[PDB]
Amino acid sequence: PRYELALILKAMQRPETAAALKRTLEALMDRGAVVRNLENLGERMLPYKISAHNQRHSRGGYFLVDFYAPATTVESMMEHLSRDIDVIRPNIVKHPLTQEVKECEGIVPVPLEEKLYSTKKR
Amino acid sequence: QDDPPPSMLLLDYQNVPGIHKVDDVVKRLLSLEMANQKEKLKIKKMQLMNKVLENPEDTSSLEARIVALTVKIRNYEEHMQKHRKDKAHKRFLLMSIDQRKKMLKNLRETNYAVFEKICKELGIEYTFPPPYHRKAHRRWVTKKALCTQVFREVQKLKKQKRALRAAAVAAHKQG
Amino acid sequence: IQVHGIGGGHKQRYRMIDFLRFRPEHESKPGPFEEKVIAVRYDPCRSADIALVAGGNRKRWIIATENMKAGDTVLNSDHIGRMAVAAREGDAHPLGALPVGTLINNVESEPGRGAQYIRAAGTCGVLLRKVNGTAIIQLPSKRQMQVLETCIATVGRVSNVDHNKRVIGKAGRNRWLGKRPNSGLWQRKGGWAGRKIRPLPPMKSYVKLP
Amino acid sequence: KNILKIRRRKMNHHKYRKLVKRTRFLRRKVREGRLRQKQVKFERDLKRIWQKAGLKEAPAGWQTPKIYLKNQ
RNA sequence: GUUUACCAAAAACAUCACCUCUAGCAUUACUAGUAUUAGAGGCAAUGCCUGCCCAGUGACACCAGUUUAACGGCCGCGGUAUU
RNA sequence: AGAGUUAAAUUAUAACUAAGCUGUAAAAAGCCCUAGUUAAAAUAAAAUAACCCACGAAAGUGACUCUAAUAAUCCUGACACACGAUAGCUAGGACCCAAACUGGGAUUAGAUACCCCACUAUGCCUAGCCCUAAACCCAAAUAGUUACAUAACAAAACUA
Ligand SMILES: [Mg+2]
Ligand SMILES: [Mg+2]
Ligand SMILES: [Mg+2]
Ligand SMILES: [Mg+2]
Ligand SMILES: [Mg+2]
Ligand SMILES: [Mg+2]
Ligand SMILES: [Mg+2]
Ligand SMILES: [Mg+2]
Ligand SMILES: [Mg+2]
Ligand SMILES: [Mg+2]
Ligand SMILES: [Mg+2]
Ligand SMILES: [Mg+2]
Ligand SMILES: [Mg+2]
Ligand SMILES: [Mg+2]
Ligand SMILES: [Mg+2]
Ligand SMILES: [Mg+2]
Ligand SMILES: [Mg+2]
Ligand SMILES: [Mg+2]
Ligand SMILES: [Mg+2]
Ligand SMILES: [Mg+2]
Ligand SMILES: [Mg+2]
Ligand SMILES: [Mg+2]
Ligand SMILES: [Mg+2]
Ligand SMILES: [Mg+2]
Ligand SMILES: [Mg+2]
Ligand SMILES: [Mg+2]
Ligand SMILES: [Mg+2]
Ligand SMILES: [Mg+2]
Ligand SMILES: [Mg+2]
Ligand SMILES: [Mg+2]
Repeated sequence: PRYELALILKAMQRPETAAALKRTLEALMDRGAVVRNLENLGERMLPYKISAHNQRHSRGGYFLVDFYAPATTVESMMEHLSRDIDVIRPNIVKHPLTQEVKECEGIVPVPLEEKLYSTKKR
Repeated sequence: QDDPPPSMLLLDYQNVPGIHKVDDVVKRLLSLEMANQKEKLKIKKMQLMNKVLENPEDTSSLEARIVALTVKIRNYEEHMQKHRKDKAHKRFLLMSIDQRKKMLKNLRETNYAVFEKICKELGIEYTFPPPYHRKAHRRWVTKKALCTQVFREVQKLKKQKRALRAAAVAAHKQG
Repeated sequence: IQVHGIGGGHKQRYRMIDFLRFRPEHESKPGPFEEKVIAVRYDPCRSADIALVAGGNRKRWIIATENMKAGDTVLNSDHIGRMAVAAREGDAHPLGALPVGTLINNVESEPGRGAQYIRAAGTCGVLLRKVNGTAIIQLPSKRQMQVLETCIATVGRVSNVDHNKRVIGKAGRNRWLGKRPNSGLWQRKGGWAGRKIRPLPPMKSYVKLP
Repeated sequence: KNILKIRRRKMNHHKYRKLVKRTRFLRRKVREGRLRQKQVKFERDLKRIWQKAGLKEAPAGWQTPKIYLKNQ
């Protein structure tokens, strides 16, 4: 994967939830994303009340879409998902599997520093 | 302005065998469409060294360094046509131009034919450094313009006087 | 004389300007349509610059937006949607379909009445919010207007933005535009003069509550 | 220590600023006259340039623009 | 540039520029226009600027309160440093 | 450098309750279109992490995401070129909160100050200037040494 979409949707039932996911993925495919898979984290009560599209929500479903997308169309994706009203919060990040884990080889113990002051007698 | 195709199949994935038998999905992923700007920069840099360079494996050669710097300057001018108000990148562009000018002078003072080849091919016009860099202010440009115009009028009046004198000489010599 | 200081101007022809943005040719197809912009010209009647727009079998002179150029494509629609629309600079859409932070011009008052407000050069209103199927906009005079959401409006700012910064060189240019000089009578200022600080007048609403 | 020198320079700068504020318009008149003499000396210098080359009148299309008396 | 045609052509008026107020709007003005607009006025391009005051009289607010690029106003008496 | 976003506060504005609220060493002035609780746009600024020492040439930068990106096969070098904290200037916009100036209330022999209240330019964005700082780490850049050696203090003394 290259990009990851943290997609928090409105809490609603199965058929319009699947329909909203359908039009979201066709919106991605219209801008040209090659989507790998879709992930559901379930529906959870939100950490805080989020105001979006003239409404206050407390419960919402968490979904993840990972894809390969050109760098110019991410703004178009964010604009379309901003105008979409069945989503409460879309965000696009670089996927963490792109970077590789550099090695924690251990904590190097730092010496206390020498030679900071002159050898004058106080 | 060279135009890489979207199906360029970027630099790191060209020489591996068995590419054209693989379907359109992986070819689309490995093409320049989902690539970054730096992959396109590598593609342009490789094509430009294959276009102008004599022996491509030598990175340490001055002409190859000028090729890489020219790629970087073209990227910086694209960035400046995008963003006008950046000052750090404008500074980077001017020092990049200055280093390219210095290395072009170094190449010119050592090997003239290769320098002429790069100078013709890249479109760069090498301009010689003018002595006595002074700030041209309004009084100086006004006096210089006046002095040039006075010199033109002096030479024009001298040409008219010489033509009238030659006409008078021919007229009295004919009779 | 009922209005003073008008006369002696240059000869001007009047251009027939179509104010209704959504006007289908025939009633057989009432759907949204798409037209093509040919040229943008100066109009002596108003401060704005106009554009010739052709589609079907007819042309109309419309009020041009800021970056409308020769040979452009402009979409006119009435379709309101719950995914809204992606607003370009040329499109005409109803106010219910536009996003919240939309800059608009040629705002229609009553559904079917036609565009009346925000017509001068460089002036643009801004949509504020959409509640209970009713749109509220902010005018260039910073006054709130309450309108039905199905009224068609054009997204963008009117062309010739630097009309406010246009300098008049002489009184001869005023006489060319047709503004006669003011009277020489010295009138002492009354109580009406002075810097009046007034609170903003309330929202003007054209939605009729039953 | 160095605060004595700093305070002396501070007092000098404060007194100079009060002098500038009290005699602002006299300095404006002096500066305007100095710019006048600057422009006049420039005109005399250019006039000497076209007279010493043999001409009587300045070359055609030369309006000798005011470079010092520009509006603020 | 304009004006007291028939005693006054000007330092008078107008003028670009700069300021105030009053108006969210459709079939005869304004206008077949819509606040970067249109009227009611003041002062005069440009450059430096335009200091203080709502106590009175007006005008908005229909009472409080706000306004001077609104009408307008911006101090006495007495003693003191080598006169 | 652009584009997009807002968690903690705060506020315009509503609904209940109270007659007080703010203000200090102490008081007055101010507000009672006030105060507390519950709902909340816009603007401004980015707790903790940070006992971290990174990026940039310097000024400077530590809320989040994306895009473009951090010269030189790396010596010194201008009056040339390009940047340059805050404060300030022209035009447009925004204005929660802070606040020069100003007006009140305290203090004082006087207070056009230190204390308190309210408000303006301004601090914010876009576009153009201005080119100034205790721009200081008062220690120039690039290669090196711990040999000789303590004016004083401070951040030890020094070669090309
Ligand atoms: Mg007209
Ligand atoms: Mg016009
Ligand atoms: Mg007038
Ligand atoms: Mg008059
Ligand atoms: Mg002195
Ligand atoms: Mg005359
Ligand atoms: Mg007359
Ligand atoms: Mg007469
Ligand atoms: Mg006359
Ligand atoms: Mg006469
Ligand atoms: Mg006059
Ligand atoms: Mg002015
Ligand atoms: Mg004047
Ligand atoms: Mg005054
Ligand atoms: Mg009054
Ligand atoms: Mg009053
Ligand atoms: Mg910016
Ligand atoms: Mg009290
Ligand atoms: Mg607000
Ligand atoms: Mg923070
Ligand atoms: Mg580097
Ligand atoms: Mg150097
Ligand atoms: Mg600066
Ligand atoms: Mg500033
Ligand atoms: Mg303010
Ligand atoms: Mg006081
Ligand atoms: Mg510093
Ligand atoms: Mg120094
Ligand atoms: Mg140096
Ligand atoms: Mg001792």
